[PDB]
Amino acid sequence: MTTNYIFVTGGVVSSLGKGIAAASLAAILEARGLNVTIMKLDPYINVDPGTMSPIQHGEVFVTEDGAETDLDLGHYERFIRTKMSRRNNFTTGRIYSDVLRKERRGDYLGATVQVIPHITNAIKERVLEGGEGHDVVLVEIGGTVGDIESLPFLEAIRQMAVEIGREHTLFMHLTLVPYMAASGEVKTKPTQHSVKELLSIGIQPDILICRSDRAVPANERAKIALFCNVPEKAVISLKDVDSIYKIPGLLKSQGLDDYICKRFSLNCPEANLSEWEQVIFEEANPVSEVTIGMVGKYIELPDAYKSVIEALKHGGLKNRVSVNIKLIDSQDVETRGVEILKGLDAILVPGGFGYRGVEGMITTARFARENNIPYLGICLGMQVALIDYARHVANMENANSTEFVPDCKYPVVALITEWRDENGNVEVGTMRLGAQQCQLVDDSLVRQLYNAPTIVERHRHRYEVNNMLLKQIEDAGLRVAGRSGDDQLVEIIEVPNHPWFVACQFHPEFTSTPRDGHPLFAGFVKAASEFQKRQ
Amino acid sequence: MTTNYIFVTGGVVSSLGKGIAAASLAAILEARGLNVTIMKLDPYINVDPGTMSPIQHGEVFVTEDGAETDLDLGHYERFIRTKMSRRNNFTTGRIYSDVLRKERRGDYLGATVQVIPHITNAIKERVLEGGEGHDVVLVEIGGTVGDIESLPFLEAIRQMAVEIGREHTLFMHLTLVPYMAASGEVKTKPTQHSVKELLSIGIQPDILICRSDRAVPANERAKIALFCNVPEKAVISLKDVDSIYKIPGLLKSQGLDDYICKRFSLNCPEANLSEWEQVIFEEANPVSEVTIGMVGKYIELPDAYKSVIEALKHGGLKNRVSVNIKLIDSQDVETRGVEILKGLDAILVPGGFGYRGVEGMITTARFARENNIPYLGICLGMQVALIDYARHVANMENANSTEFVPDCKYPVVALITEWRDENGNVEVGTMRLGAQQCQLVDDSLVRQLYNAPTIVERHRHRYEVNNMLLKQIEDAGLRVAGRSGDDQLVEIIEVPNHPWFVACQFHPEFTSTPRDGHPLFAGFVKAASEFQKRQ
Amino acid sequence: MTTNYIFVTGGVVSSLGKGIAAASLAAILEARGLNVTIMKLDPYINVDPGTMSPIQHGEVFVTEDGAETDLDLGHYERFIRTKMSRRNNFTTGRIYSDVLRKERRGDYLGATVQVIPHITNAIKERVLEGGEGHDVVLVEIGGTVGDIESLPFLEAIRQMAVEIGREHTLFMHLTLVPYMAASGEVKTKPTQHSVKELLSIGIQPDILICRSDRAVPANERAKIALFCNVPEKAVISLKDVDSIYKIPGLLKSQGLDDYICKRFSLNCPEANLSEWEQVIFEEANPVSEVTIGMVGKYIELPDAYKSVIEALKHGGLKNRVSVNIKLIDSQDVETRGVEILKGLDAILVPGGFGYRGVEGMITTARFARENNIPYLGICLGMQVALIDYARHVANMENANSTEFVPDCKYPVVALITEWRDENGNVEVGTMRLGAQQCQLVDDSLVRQLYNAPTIVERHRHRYEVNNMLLKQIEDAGLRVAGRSGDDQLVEIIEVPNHPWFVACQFHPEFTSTPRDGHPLFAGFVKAASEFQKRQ
Ligand SMILES: Nc1ccn([C@@H]2O[C@H](COP(=O)(O)OP(=O)(O)OP(=O)(O)O)[C@@H](O)C2(F)F)c(=O)n1
Ligand SMILES: Nc1ccn([C@@H]2O[C@H](COP(=O)(O)OP(=O)(O)OP(=O)(O)O)[C@@H](O)C2(F)F)c(=O)n1
Ligand SMILES: Nc1ccn([C@@H]2O[C@H](COP(=O)(O)OP(=O)(O)OP(=O)(O)O)[C@@H](O)C2(F)F)c(=O)n1
Ligand SMILES: Nc1ncnc2c1ncn2[C@@H]1O[C@H](COP(=O)(O)OP(=O)(O)O)[C@@H](O)[C@H]1O
Ligand SMILES: Nc1ncnc2c1ncn2[C@@H]1O[C@H](COP(=O)(O)OP(=O)(O)O)[C@@H](O)[C@H]1O
Ligand SMILES: Nc1ncnc2c1ncn2[C@@H]1O[C@H](COP(=O)(O)OP(=O)(O)O)[C@@H](O)[C@H]1O
Ligand code: NA
Ligand code: NA
Ligand code: NA
Repeated sequence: MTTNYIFVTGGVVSSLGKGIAAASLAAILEARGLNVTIMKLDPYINVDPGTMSPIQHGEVFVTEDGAETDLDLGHYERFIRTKMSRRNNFTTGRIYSDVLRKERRGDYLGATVQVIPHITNAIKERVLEGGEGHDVVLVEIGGTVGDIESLPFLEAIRQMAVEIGREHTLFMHLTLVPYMAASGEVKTKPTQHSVKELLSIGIQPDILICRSDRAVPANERAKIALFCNVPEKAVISLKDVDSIYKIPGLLKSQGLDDYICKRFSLNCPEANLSEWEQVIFEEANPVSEVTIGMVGKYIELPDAYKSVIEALKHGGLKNRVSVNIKLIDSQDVETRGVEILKGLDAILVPGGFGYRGVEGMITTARFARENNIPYLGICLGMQVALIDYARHVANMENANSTEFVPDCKYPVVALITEWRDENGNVEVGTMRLGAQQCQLVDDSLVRQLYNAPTIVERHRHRYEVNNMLLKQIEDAGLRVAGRSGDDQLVEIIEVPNHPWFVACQFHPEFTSTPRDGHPLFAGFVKAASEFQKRQ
Repeated sequence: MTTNYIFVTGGVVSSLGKGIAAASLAAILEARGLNVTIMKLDPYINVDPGTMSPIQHGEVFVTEDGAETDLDLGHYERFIRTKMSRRNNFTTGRIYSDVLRKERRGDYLGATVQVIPHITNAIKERVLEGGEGHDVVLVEIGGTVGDIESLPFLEAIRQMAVEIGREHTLFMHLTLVPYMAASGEVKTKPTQHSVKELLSIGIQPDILICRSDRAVPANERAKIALFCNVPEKAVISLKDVDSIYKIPGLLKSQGLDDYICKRFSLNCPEANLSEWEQVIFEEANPVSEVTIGMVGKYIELPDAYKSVIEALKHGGLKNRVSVNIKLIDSQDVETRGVEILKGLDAILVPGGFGYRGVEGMITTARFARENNIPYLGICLGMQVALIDYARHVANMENANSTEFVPDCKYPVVALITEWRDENGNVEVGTMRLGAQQCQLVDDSLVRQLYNAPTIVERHRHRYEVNNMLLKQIEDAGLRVAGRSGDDQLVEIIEVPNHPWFVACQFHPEFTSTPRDGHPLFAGFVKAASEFQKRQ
Repeated sequence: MTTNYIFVTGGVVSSLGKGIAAASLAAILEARGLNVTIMKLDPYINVDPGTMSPIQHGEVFVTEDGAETDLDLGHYERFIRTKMSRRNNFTTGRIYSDVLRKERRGDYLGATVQVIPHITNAIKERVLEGGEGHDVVLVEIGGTVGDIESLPFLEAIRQMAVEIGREHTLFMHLTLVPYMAASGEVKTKPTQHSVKELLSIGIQPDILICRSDRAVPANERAKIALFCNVPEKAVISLKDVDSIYKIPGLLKSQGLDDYICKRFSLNCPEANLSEWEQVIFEEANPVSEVTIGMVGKYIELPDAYKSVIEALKHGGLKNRVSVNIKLIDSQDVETRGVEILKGLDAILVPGGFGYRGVEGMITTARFARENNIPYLGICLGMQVALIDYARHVANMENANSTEFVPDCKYPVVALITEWRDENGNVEVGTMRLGAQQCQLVDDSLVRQLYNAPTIVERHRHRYEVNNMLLKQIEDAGLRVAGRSGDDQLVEIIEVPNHPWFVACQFHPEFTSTPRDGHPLFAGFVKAASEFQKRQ
């Protein structure tokens, strides 16, 4: 058949939850047996978010192919089984970089290179590249209709709709319908004005998704329909929900997938949302409760840890354990000591870069190891666990990473090219990104949990365990639970004189889903439940 | 010398409280000794609110000169001591009516009559007529910037700004800065887009008033300033408040009146808000509480009783009593009996037209008279009090108004022209609107409260007390407390053998203010608390 | 003093003559003794027009510093004596290239890189770099207000106006006021709508320049003023003129420079336009007439030869000779023979790249040399003259450039790195751009005309005269009139058995002005006049 496109735009404000709405609609369509994908067009000038700081736009998501992407691709993978790659996310920066490359080396044959057709052509080419082969492609346009930054994306998708044909293309626009407490009604005026803004760029929306802190009533939806040239049945209410896993059900109950399947002439069975109903059921029927402390340096922006927070909740689902996630600043552990780590059933130290707040994480790893509090360390969380054990068990005073203290005597963490021992003796793309096969060691906690000899997890780090100093830490009782590659790089460590102490170099949070959970997070939350019971 | 204008527009949504914001700014400027006025330009086609239904439109406000005006002119008179007239409110309807009549007459000398200049000229003439002679004129533009209905007003004030000069004109634009729960941010984007919309009409705002459920922080105000060509100190936060009487102080604390006085080269002393400080104090520090039942036929829209609800609150301020106003549908009294009138410390029956729910009100007046529950009847509320006393004390079976039962035996309430006795015997402009001098009766409860032989109150009514049946009601012990005119029309009735029972034909709520209160409402709330003690 | 900025935008259509209007205003201000510069912001993605084809956007202008720029910088240098450089022209491509470079190497320190502030900051930095030091800086914004491509430039200059202050910044907007033949009036509606478009982006224009095929009358200018918030005196008529040299006078006669000097508080004497009055006088008072054939490959777009065409007219001014420039396709000379070169008083072969139409130019050079028709060859025009003489006089059959026939026996024109002789023997940044000192040979025609031993002219070429084959062409009677550099590269050749035959490698048209003329073009047109008289 001919691939169909749903272009998803946002009006009035950002932070509408456009990724989650697009992902939720994708989940309904996939549950009708359709081959569906999603792609994110970001109006940022960054060629990719690989440079970007976690405390700016949130977590840097990593795909299998090692692309550094917007955290929305995390939402996409948690809602649909279509695996994301580089071609599901691109920026204005990427588009201009490509056109500039082609221009400087004569591809345009002396032409004036213009926003139209050259920038718009490059956008359309990347949409087609990511989309063609699928039944339905959701194309999420970042930025707000009415702003400068999204205009080339909007002009590009306007052209695509005409070329491909309106039998194969739909415009789905999200707006804010805010509640005015003073008047006790939700307001359609921003929707009315946002639709006129979208039309002024050349796009008639086919479907309006109305974000509000409550259902948009029939009268307000009829008024939006009346002023926006949209059928009343294509005006959809997407209220604030306590669980994003409910959104597929809410959209399906308003016939959104039926409307799309009719417009695209797709003859497919009714969506079976049993898998989402199950996740909701699990969430609403916990048997016990745990408090897990996430001790990191980016807690001021929780979205810095989006996938980790979701992974912990998924750990809860599989154990019927309600997880109270307590975000704790590692700098507060440096200031106020281990007093603030009290009342925790488990401690997670997530990924990060830079020395700021790391000594707090090392102190935190110490506290969890000594007091037998279940511990999961991710990337930096593994480094601080290795440093902790190197210093306080293997008696390597001031043991550190070359990232933090370049000239330290015991660089137990360092770049492969920097590897040295305590006497400064040496051996005879440092950045690891995306899916890597990891060999699990027999009689390791993780080799049981994963229940396989080999696993595939995703990396985003350059600072490795120093193999030259590892043997001394192994003598002192630290277990290597996982390795990878020719250089036998350390992937997982365990402290076996402890009910549950695991730390990995990879980001297991990136392969966790609400439906399939994750062996490591399920095990971590189980251990948290067991600890809570023993108190 | 030269009259200054502040044009006040609204963006994003209506229900911003633009009239209250304008009235609040006018209160600060009046408190600096300036001669200030406010006018409301309504984009509705109704020539005036005279026809409009309370349930749909809200209360019809009446000025001294007997103009039927927008509810907002009530806010104006409650915030400043400048008296409103016909000149302070006009509609699109009034403007097109003016121009159509000039055209049909032949004033335009066979010219093509156009939105510009003819409609815009008619708007500017009415603004100048209302404004000139004042130091500062606040011109509130109804409707939302971006809608069709306000465009002629916006083009008119754009022209006025250029003609009069920008040394004497400012544009003050209200927007919504909504809060997004999921991001914990207030959003400037709607303000950004609304200012571009206002610019697209030809108006650069000078001052932005940011309505939000919370204070708009410095970063958000700075961002608005950056995108809107507005100095940061001219971006004002007008958060949701528990009392509108706080708004003058909140605007003063942000230097709004200083900015305006500087722009207009007005050298005047600092605003003395001591009277508003007293009002805010009184409201926050009630010594006792009362429940007053307002029994009417429009309670489905409380704004139908805007000035009555405010007058009750002001009654509370003067006696240091918190007033819990219970809105009771008079038809529920017809249906479920007088049981729904229990737990009331006082009963108010306000104005209204048409028979629907009136029998419930008559029964309510009976219940209040027989159980010694304090009673204030306003217009219809007086009619039902006379009808009650006529029926159940003066033994006039089925005594009614000709408005409701035209051919009733005892029309104790009827038009002056319709006046007849029980046998059908007669004596050998009916609508009363605006200020009327009323003579009070010596030793009456109202002669006391008002402390004058003559008072001025405002009428909006047609149906009078039938003087041919009055003497019979007087014999049964009803006291006439006030009269007016050559026709000796009954203005106020009292029931002696009652702690507090007053009913008046005029609307005393239209002369009540938070600062000076109202003798009648002060008396009524005083009686309500005295009753509440005796229980 | 503080540098003042005039931001010059275009509305309704492109091809308004915005460069010439900005240049003409600059000429008035310079004639008031002000230090004035102009810069062009082009919304094209090309990093520069160095790649761009002549038959797309017109001639590639070259500044002294060797920057390849928009032809508008040619207008700037012909109207003001402030010499242009790289910093007087930049593109969107250049801006994005710079921001992308900075981003990929961590200058933004993990920030999200955005159109605002990062793209707008980069634009503002380049405006300040090109402007600061001058009294008045004219900033010409390419593209049309209302289009996507100019929005970042427009947002950038909006920010600059607020930051620098409106005491130092003016917005000057050009619009089309088209004539409707059917109704016999010029139309202000496009101006009205274009101004609202500009305002919707956040810019209130201060000055409106109305382009029309006739003066915009007082009534139409008053109507524009009324609807656009612009004083009537700041609405300027810029009609179509027969000579662009008249434009400074037309703008001065409407008080435009007075208005600018008042807004910027610049106390300077009345503009003395004597130099422009002289150019106009010369143009209007020729003594004789000549027809000069320009034989090239880009004649379908005359703007491909903008500076050459102006240089020929300037040649006319200095001789009081009216020059009829006949554009002749060199491919028509290949097809139809030298029949179409009849009735020419002189022949100019301008610059170009690619073999298409070159054999026609060689044939043309032959015709001019043999029939004693005055000849000027520029760059390619010199190559074809050398080829002509090499082939038909020095008996080097099929003598050619390596650009056209790489493997030819006699590459008399070739890259320095390709230099070889007829037997394939060799010697024991190829691109030359911008100002180069050239040594003129004693007893050469050019050493007289330039009347100096050394001259500075501007290059844009890589294909040089082959020194290894030159001596043989010199033996055959060709004179080398000019050389440059260590490699003694041939800059000028002459055929001395001819009244006037000169060809240069440089682009003398780039240093020609209407006021100062050019020694070489003056001499060329003189020779054309002398030839015309001899017939
Ligand atoms: N394009 C338009 C649309 C409407 N209106 C005018 O808009 C007016 C109503 O204004 P409101 O009550 O603020 O708007 P609402 O649409 O009900 O939106 P909300 O859901 O935010 O309350 C009518 O007089 C009108 F006349 F209908 C207008 O003038 N031009
Ligand atoms: N005219 C404009 C203005 C801004 N932006 C772009 O707007 C983007 C930021 O979008 P956000 O975070 O949703 O907007 P905010 O302005 O912070 O407003 P809020 O207070 O509602 O959050 C930048 O990349 C940009 F580039 F700055 C734009 O493209 N065109
Ligand atoms: N913003 C505006 C401006 C004007 N008009 C209306 O525009 C109408 C006149 O239309 P025309 O004759 O085509 O316009 P012109 O301005 O004279 O421009 P041109 O110079 O191109 O002829 C009036 O009825 C109006 F009413 F004045 C309008 O409705 N809204
Ligand atoms: N239905 C919903 N109810 C509550 N929060 C939601 C909902 N959908 C999304 N969110 C949250 O809203 C926030 C904003 O989402 P984001 O992806 O930044 O929006 P946008 O794509 O429009 O910029 C996120 O924290 C997201 O989890
Ligand atoms: N600052 C404020 N805080 C709380 N409520 C407010 C505030 N300002 C106004 N209100 C309330 O909000 C409503 C304003 O609606 P309205 O005056 O009709 O809107 P507009 O002035 O935009 O036409 C009223 O119910 C008023 O009491
Ligand atoms: N006053 C004028 N009269 C006639 N032609 C003019 C005038 N001003 C400019 N032109 C011509 O108009 C054409 C368009 O100029 P151009 O620089 O392309 O405009 P823009 O900068 O708006 O794109 C050029 O050929 C230019 O020489
Ligand atoms: Na409404
Ligand atoms: Na923002
Ligand atoms: Na007209």
